[PDB]
Amino acid sequence: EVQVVESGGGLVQPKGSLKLSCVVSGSTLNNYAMNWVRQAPGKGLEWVARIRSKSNNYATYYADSVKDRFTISRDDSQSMIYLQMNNLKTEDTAMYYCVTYGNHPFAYWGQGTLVTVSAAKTTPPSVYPLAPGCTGSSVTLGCLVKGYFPESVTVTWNSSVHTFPALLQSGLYTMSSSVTVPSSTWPSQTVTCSVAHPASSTTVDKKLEP
Amino acid sequence: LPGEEDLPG
Amino acid sequence: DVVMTQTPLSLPVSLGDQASISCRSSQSLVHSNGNTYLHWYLQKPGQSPNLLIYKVSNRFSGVPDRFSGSGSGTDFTLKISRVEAEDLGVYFCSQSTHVPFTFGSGTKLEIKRADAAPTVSIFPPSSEQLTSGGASVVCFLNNFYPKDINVKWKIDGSERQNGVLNSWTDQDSKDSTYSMSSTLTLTKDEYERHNSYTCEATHKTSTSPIVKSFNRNEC
Repeated sequence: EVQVVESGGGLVQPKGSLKLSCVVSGSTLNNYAMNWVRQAPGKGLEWVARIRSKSNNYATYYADSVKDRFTISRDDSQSMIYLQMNNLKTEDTAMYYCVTYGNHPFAYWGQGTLVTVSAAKTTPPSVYPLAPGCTGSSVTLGCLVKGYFPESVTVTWNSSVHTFPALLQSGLYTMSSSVTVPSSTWPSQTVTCSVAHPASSTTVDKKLEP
Repeated sequence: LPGEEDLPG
Repeated sequence: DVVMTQTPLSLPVSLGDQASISCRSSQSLVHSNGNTYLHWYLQKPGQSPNLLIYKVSNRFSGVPDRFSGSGSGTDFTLKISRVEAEDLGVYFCSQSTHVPFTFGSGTKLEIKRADAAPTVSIFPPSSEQLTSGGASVVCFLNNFYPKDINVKWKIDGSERQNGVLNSWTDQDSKDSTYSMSSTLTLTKDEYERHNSYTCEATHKTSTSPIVKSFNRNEC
């Protein structure tokens, strides 16, 4: 089986540069085209660049959105593919996939390498309780997790839980989580949201009170 | 494979 | 830019039923060499896309025979004969006849169930947030179907557009509903200047909005 593996992703400042690499294993020679396709968070597939085989004079092609900021190449003596990105924009933030195009179109993909183009620094979230009251048989509580970087917090409640995908708000992430308990259980039993942001070394345990 | 690129010259 | 237009963009399905997805190109995908380089991909959540069908109707090795492609010129259809849980995800059509290579927007295959109105609740800014000089007002709209929904924020009766952030869950594995969070972020200055805060949700289940509100001065 042909295996594809991308690498080189990470955090880069706007206007910055980044080289991504790709290796194809379990392949026969280098007589096939290679592509890069990207996918911005919650968006579709965007073809970015194509490099053809030696037989096709290693011809290169680019999406208009990246042309003359990106350059693609290949080192066949190592079955390596490269994508050099220059003058990165916040809009270049995406998962970047290396994809084969031999007999079958876009047949073999890597797991992708994540490129985040941002000016933000690693920031703890503010954790805010969302409690009713200014009832019914069920009561809904929540926690608002605002202004953090980089991505990925975990909210745990101490399952009728909803975890709302994080979104960008002024260059930082905001998410929320809701929980629904019988009205007989809160505020008689303690309900707590525990928010962990590993990158900033934080755990907030927020007791919800009326 | 992946084999030869199945697109025209 | 050969535009690849998929119809519908969201496709509710009952498991065991047939499904069809339309893909149309802005110009013919027939090459001079007689080939038509039109392809279909399935992308499951948190995964790379998998090739299903290439050159209109050729099934890729390992793809079940319940998937079939057809069409010609500018007009193409993927059919799934009896949808399985494994088949749920986003379908993309792809053209490679013309450079730049382009993709359709994606058709999300999702579980059909009965329409359900959201359970809605509103929350005032926390004392913690207010101490810091901000004031976010939050509305949860939980367990509704279908996913399409209009949330309107009103301050003292007038609509508000700025500072609103909306986030939707993916379809629930158990009850097949969706939920959404809407957050209006104000300054403490604006917050202390107004009194009535409302979130209004209109969903196809009713012609009347679900209205939830509070008065700052009562909190």
